[PDB]
Amino acid sequence: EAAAPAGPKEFTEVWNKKAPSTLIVPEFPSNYTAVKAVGEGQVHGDAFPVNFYTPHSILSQAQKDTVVLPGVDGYFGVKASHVPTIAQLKPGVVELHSGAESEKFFVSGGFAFVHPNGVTDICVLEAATLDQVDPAAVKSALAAASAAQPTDEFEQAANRAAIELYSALESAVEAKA
Amino acid sequence: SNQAVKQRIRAIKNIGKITKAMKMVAASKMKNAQIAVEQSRGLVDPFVRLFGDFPAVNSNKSVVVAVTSDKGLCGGLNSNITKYTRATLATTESEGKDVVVVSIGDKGRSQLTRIESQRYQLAIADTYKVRVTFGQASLIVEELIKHNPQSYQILFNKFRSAISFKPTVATILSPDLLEKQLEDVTGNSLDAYDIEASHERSDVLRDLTEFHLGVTLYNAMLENNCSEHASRMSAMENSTKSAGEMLGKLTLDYNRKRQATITTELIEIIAGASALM
Amino acid sequence: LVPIGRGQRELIIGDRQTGKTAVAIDAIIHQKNCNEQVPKAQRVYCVYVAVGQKRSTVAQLVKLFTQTGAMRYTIMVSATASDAAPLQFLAPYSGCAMAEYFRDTGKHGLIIYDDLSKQSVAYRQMSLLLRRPPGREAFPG
Amino acid sequence: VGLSVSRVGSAAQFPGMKQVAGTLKLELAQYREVAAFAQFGSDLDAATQYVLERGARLTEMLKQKQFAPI
Amino acid sequence: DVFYLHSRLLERAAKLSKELGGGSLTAFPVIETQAGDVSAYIATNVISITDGQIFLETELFYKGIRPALNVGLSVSRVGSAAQFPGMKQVAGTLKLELAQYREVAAFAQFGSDLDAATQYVLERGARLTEMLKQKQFAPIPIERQTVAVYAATKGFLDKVRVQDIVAAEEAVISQVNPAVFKILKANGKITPALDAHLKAELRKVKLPGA
Amino acid sequence: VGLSVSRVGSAAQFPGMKQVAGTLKLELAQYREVAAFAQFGSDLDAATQYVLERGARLTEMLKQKQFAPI
Amino acid sequence: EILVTGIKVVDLLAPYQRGGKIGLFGGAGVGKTVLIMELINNVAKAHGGFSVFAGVGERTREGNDLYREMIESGVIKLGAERGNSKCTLVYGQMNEPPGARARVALTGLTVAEYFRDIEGQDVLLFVDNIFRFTQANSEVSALLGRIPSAVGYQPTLATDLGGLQERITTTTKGSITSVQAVYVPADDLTDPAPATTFAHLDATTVLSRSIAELGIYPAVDPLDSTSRMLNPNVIGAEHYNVARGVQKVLQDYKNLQDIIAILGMDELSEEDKLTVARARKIQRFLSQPFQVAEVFTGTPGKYVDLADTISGFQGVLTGKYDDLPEMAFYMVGDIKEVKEKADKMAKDIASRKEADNKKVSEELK
Amino acid sequence: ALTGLTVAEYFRDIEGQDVLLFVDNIFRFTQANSEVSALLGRIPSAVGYQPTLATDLGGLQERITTTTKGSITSVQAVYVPADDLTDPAPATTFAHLDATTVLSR
Amino acid sequence: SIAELGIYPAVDPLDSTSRMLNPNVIGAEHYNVARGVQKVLQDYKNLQDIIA
Amino acid sequence: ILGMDELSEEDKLTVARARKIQRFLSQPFQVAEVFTGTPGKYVDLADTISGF
Ligand SMILES: Nc1ncnc2c1ncn2[C@@H]1O[C@H](COP(=O)(O)OP(=O)(O)OP(=O)(O)O)[C@@H](O)[C@H]1O
Ligand SMILES: Nc1ncnc2c1ncn2[C@@H]1O[C@H](COP(=O)(O)OP(=O)(O)O)[C@@H](O)[C@H]1O
Ligand SMILES: [Mg+2]
Ligand SMILES: [Mg+2]
Repeated sequence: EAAAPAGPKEFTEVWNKKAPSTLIVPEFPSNYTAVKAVGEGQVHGDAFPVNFYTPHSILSQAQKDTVVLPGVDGYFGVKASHVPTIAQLKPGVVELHSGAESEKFFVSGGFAFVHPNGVTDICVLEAATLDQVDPAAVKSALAAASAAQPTDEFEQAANRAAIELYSALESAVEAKA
Repeated sequence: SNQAVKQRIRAIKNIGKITKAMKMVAASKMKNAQIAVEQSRGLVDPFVRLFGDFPAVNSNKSVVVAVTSDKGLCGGLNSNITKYTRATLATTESEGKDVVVVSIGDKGRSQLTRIESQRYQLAIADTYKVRVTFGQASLIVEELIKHNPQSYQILFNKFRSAISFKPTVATILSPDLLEKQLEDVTGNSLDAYDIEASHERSDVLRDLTEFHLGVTLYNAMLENNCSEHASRMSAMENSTKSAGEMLGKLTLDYNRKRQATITTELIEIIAGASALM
Repeated sequence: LVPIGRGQRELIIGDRQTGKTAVAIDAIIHQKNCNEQVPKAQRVYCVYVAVGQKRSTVAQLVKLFTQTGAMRYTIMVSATASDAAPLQFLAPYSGCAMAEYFRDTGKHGLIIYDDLSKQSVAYRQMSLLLRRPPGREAFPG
Repeated sequence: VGLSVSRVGSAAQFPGMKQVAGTLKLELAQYREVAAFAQFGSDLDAATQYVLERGARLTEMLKQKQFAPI
Repeated sequence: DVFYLHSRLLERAAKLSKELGGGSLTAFPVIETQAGDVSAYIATNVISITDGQIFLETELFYKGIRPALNVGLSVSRVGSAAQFPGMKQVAGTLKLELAQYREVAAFAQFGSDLDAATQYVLERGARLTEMLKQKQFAPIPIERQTVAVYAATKGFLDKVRVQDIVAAEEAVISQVNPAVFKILKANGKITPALDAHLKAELRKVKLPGA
Repeated sequence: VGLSVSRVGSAAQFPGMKQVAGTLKLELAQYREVAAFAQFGSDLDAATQYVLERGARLTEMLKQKQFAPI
Repeated sequence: EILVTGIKVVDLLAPYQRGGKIGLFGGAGVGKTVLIMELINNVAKAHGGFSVFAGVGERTREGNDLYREMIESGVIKLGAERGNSKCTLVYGQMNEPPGARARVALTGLTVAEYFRDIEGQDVLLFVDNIFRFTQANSEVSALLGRIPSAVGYQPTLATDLGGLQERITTTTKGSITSVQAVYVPADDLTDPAPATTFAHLDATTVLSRSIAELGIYPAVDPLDSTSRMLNPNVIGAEHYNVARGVQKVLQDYKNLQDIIAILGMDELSEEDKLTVARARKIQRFLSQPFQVAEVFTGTPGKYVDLADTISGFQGVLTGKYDDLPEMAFYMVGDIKEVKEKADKMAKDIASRKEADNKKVSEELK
Repeated sequence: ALTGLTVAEYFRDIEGQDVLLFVDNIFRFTQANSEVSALLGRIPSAVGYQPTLATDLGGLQERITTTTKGSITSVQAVYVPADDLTDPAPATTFAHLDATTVLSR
Repeated sequence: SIAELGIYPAVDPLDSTSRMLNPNVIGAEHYNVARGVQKVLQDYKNLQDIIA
Repeated sequence: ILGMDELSEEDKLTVARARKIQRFLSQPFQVAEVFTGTPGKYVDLADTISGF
C-alpha cells in the first residue's frame, strides 16, 4: 500500500505550513546524487558503472565490465546487466575488470548492491589491495586468534570474525596467478 | 585620560593580529579537511540510491541529532542549525510521537537544553579534537540505536563551498518499523532486489540501516567540521574588519586628544608666564 | 570592605550622581542611631560642610536631618553657590574648627567636606583674582 | 571593590565582621578575575561557574537602600 | 569671542518682514573638518548658529557618489516648509526609502547573511543613490528634478541596470515632451491631471540597455 | 629591528656583512609579519613555519652579553 | 512634587520636579531646542501661572518663530486683550554684544521673580542656552584684565553661575519651574561650564549625539540623565523599580557594546542575547514623536501618560513583547501602538501581492 | 625658502620660463617659522605652531603660481608629524597642494 | 595591577631594575635564574592576550 | 589565503592585466644611466594614454 507519499518535495509544503518563511528549505542528500536506482540507463553496451567505496576513500568510479564480489554464499561475477541484488560481502577479494587490466582489492566485509538501472555499488569499510598487506603477520594473527578462544559470546563472535577474515586473507595472498 | 586610549589601541591592534592569524589558521584547516569531505561524499550516494530519501515520514519515535561545533568562533553556524532543528522538528512531530534530540559538539548542548530541554537525552562532544573517524561515528550510532526509534534525523551544514553552507537534513528509516512499509509500490520496490545474504531480509535490512546511519553520521560530522572551519575563516575576516575599523576610529580619537593635550599644556604655560612677565 | 576608623580620613570619590552624598548622609544617620545606644563617650557629633552646593539641596538635607532626628548631633556649615569665593574657600576650615571642639574635649567627631573639589575651585578663583600665577588646570601651586 | 582601599584594614572594624568579611574580600576577588571571561561560558570544571555563582550573590548581598542605615 | 565672530555674521542672513521690503538674504557658510570630526569647536559653533547642515561625507566622495551628501546627518528644518511642492510630494518618499536603505547599509552579505527578500531595498536604494549623482557645473531646474525623482521613485527605472541609471535619467529628461515641465513649473505641484499624463509619457521612454 | 633606521645604510658597512645581512633583514621582516602565528598550536602551512623557526633562531643569534664586543 | 511632561524617557528615567530646576544638556544639533519647545507645548498649556521665556544667545529666527507660534496658539494676545496673555519673552539673542547676552538672563529672572515674589504666582521659566551667559562673561572677562582659569573661561565661572542660578528658587511665597537648556561646547561634558551647571539642577536630561545618530529622538542618554525625583519614597516603588530595571538592561547592553562590535552577536551567551534584544527594544521604546516636530517629520506627536509608560516598560522588561519586532517600538506613543505597528508591519509584507494597480479608460473623465 | 623662490621668480617673470622649485621638507619651513615666532615672544596657536601659520605658509605658497609671463611649479617634500594628517602643519600645507606623489618602500 | 591580583608586595617583576643584576657581581646562578624568571613572566604577559 | 587555483578567470584577467600595468608604470631615467647602464626614456602624454 502506498497511501502516504513521503519524500523531499512533499516535505517542502509541510515545512512551508509549520515552519516560518524566514528560512529557506533545508537540503536533502538526494539533491546531491545524480544517479538513482530505477531511472534507466548507464549500461549502453557491455560496460556498466561501478562505485567502489570506503568511508575514507573513493576507490573507483570508472566503468568496468566484470566485477567479482565475495558474497556470503560465495564468490559471484557481476557482468553488464546483472539481476538487481543486495549482496552481503564476507572478507574476500574484490576484482575489477577493465579488459586485459584488473584491480584486485581485498576487502574486510561490507555490502554490494546491483541496481535496476545496471549500476553497481560496492560499500566496504576497509579495502587494502594485496601488496599493502604482509603475508608474515596474517599467520601470526591467525595463530594469536584461533588458539585463545574465550567462551563468552562477544569475544567468540569477535574470534569467529577474526578466523574468517584471517583465513580468507591467508587464502588470498598466495592465490595470485 | 590619554594613556587609556593608547592601551585600548594596543589591545585592538593585537586583537586584529590574533584574528588575522586565526583566519589563516581556519583557512589551512579548511584546505586540509576538504579532501576527506570530498572522499566521504561517495558512500552516502548508494544508500539514498537504494533506500531513497523520505524526510516527512509519520513515525512513533525519532532520534534527531544536530551536529554542532566544539569551539565557538564559527559565527552563526551552531545557532542556524538550532533554528533549522526546531524548524524541521515542528514540521515532523504532529502525530503525538516521542522525539529524542541529540547534539554532537558541546556548542549544541549550550543551545539545545533551553529550547527543547525535557526531550534532550544525549550530548556528544570532543569529536573533532584529534580527527573524525568511522569507528567514532559507529560508536555514536551505536548509542543512537541503544533506543530504537523509527527514524534518524541528522541536522548538519553541508559544505557546498567556502562561501555557502546549506543546512541539510538526512533521514534513516529503521528497517521493520518504517523502511519495509515506506517502499510498497504495488507490492514493493525492494522486492526487485535479490537478497544474497546469510539470514533473512529483516536482518540484512537491519545491518544496512545501522551501516547507513553510521555512514551518513560520519559524513555529517565531517561536512559540519569543514563548514565550521570555513565559517570561522569568514567570521575572523569580519573580526579583522571590525577591529581595523575600531582601531582607525580610535587612532583619530587619540590624535584629537594628543593635539588637545599639547594645546592645553601650552596654554597653561603661557598663562603662567603672562602673570609673571 | 572599606572599614573606617574613628580618626581616619576616608575619601568618597566618584562622578556626578553616583551616591557620594548618600554615603556621607547614611553615615550621619547611623551616628544618630548609635548615639542613643552608647554611654556618652563613644557618641559621634557630625559636622556637614556643604561647599558650592545650591541652597535647595542644603534645605532638603536639613529637612532630612530634622525629620530623622540627626540634627541634634549635627552641625551644618553651608557656603552655597551664591556665596562669595572666600566663603566657600573658608567653609571647610570653619567646619573643621567647629568639629575640632569635640576632638579637643574628649568627644568623637565626624566631619564631611562635601564637594572639596568646589572648595578648590573657589580657592582657584580667589587666588587668580589676586594675580598669583596659575599652574595645573590654572590652579595655584 | 577593586579600587576602594583603606589603610587600617584590621583593628578598626567589628571583630565579628572581621571573621566574616575576609571570605567576602577573597571571594569577590575570585569573582572579578573570572567575570572578565564571561563572553564564552565554557564553565570550567564547575569551578569558574561556581565562583561567579557565589560572587553574584555577594554583590547582590552588598546592595542596600538609601537613608536607611543598618 | 570666536562664537560671536560667526554669530554676528550669520544672524544678518534673514527674511525681512513685509514692512521692511520683504527681502531676504541666504547664507551658505562653509566649514572644513579634519578627518570628519564635526564635534570640533568651530564646527559645532556654526552648527549651533545655522538652521541646517549639508554634511558632505569623504567616504562617498571617493566611491563616485558626487555630491557626497550624508543623507542621515544633513538636515534642513527651515526650508522643509519652503520646498517646491511636487518635489515635496515625491522627495518625502525618497528620503523614507533612503532611510530604510540604511538598515542594510554595507552588510547586505558582507557581514553574515543575505535575506533575498530585502534584495529589493538594496537594488532600489542603489537606483536612488545613482539618481542623485550629478556632474559638476550643470545645475538642474527643479521641474526637471522632480520628474527624475518621480521616475526613480514610482518604479519606472527598476529594470534599468545600476551602471546606466545616469544615462536613463538624461534619456527620461530628453525623451519626455517638454510640456509637462512647463505644467509642473507653472502649477507648482504634480496635479491629479498631471500624474496620469506623466505616467503616460514615462512608459514610452527608451531606457538604454536592459 | 623594525623601528631602527640607518639613512647612510648599506653603503657604510662591512662588505662581508653586506652580502649576508641583506638576507637577514628580509628574513627578520618576514618573521615580523608572521610573528602573531608563533603562539598558535595548530601548525600552519609549513612555509610560515619555516620563517617562524628561521627568524626565531635569527633573533637568538643577535643576542649579546654586556661589555664583550665582537 | 512630580511634573509630568508626556515624554516617555523624561517621565520614566528622570522625572521633573514641579518646582525644580531642570537642565537639558546638549551638543549643537541633538535637539535641546526641540525638547524645550515640546516642554513648552506640553507643560505650559497645562500650567495655571505665567511663563517667562528668556532667550539667551540663541537664534533670532527661533525667537520670531516662538513669537508667531505663541501669537497663533493664543498664549500671546495683541492690542486690547494683551492682559490675557500668559507669556513674557525676554530676548538677548546671538546677534547682541556679549554685554547684552551676559545680563539678559538677569532680566528674565527679574520678570519671573516679580511673579514669584510679589504676585505670589507659580511661574514657568524656560531659558534657552544658559551656557551663553557663561560664554558672554568669558568674552568680556579677557578685556577686564583677568588671568584666565581652566580651558579659557573666566576665573569667576562658578560664582557667577551660582549668583545667577540661586535666584531661581521655589520659595515659600511662590514657585519657579525652571527648564534651562545647557550647551556643551564640543560634545565635552567635562568642559567647566556644563560641569559647573550640573551641580545646580534637580533633573538633568543629557541629550547625546550618538543616540541622535541612531535616529532616536529625543536623544536622551538614559545612563547619563539623573533626577532627584527618582527615589522610591516620592514616586512610588513600582515606577522606581521599572526605571531601575530599564537602566540595568541598558547598562548591561552598554557593557556588551565592544564584544558585539568586534565579534558579532553569535558569540554572546543565550542569556545575554536576550539582554541585547530587550535593550534594543527599550531603547527604541524610549523614543517618541513630538507635536512640535510634526512639521518637519510628518508623523503626529504623541503625549504619553505616566501609567502607560510604566505599564509599557513593565511589559518589555518582563518579556511580554519578545514576539514583536524591534522597529514596532520605534517612534510610537504607548504599548498599544507597539502592537498596532507590528500589525501594520505584517499586513505590509502580506501586501506584496494584493493587486496590480491600473486606472484605464480614464483620460476623458 | 623665500630666497629660493626669488631665484625661481626671476626665471618666471624675466626669463618667461616654466621653472621648477623644489622645497625639501616644507614642514621644516613651518617649523623654522614657528621657532622664529616663538623667539619673538608671540603666543603660540594650536598644538604649538605659530599664530601666523596659515599666513606664513600662504606668503610662500601664493607666490608659486602661473602668471602671464611664466610659471613656477613646486614639488614640496611633506613630512607628517606623528603620522597625523589633522596636525595643523600638514592640514595647512594640504590646502595649497594641487597634487600628491606618494613614494612607498 | 599586581596588587589588584592580591599579590603583596606588589613589585613589578619586569619593571624593577638594579645595578646588582649582573653575572659578574651576584653570580651566574642568581643572574640566570632571575633572567629566567623575567623571561617566563614576559612570555606569560605576551600570552595573556591570546588567553582572553 | 587560497591561491591562484580558486581564482576565477574573470578574476585572473584582472591579475594578468594589473601585473603588466604595474610593470608598465616603471620607467628608466636619464639621470640614472651613468650607473645603471640602460638609457632613459622620455614618454609623451599621448603615448602614455595610448599605451595604457
Ligand atoms: N544606596 C542607594 N540606593 C538607591 N539610590 C541611591 C543610593 N545612593 C544614591 N542613590 C541615588 O543616586 C542619586 C545621586 O545621589 P547623591 O546625591 O548621593 O550623589 P552625588 O554624587 O552626591 O550627586 P552630585 O554629584 O549631584 O552631588 C540620588 O538621586 C539618589 O537617590
Ligand atoms: N524630537 C525630534 N524629532 C525629530 N527631529 C529632531 C528632534 N529633536 C531634534 N531633532 C533634529 O535635530 C536638530 C536639533 O536642532 P535644535 O532643536 O536646534 O537642537 P540644538 O539647539 O541643540 O541645536 C533639528 O534640526 C531636528 O531636525
Ligand atoms: Mg553631592
Ligand atoms: Mg538651539
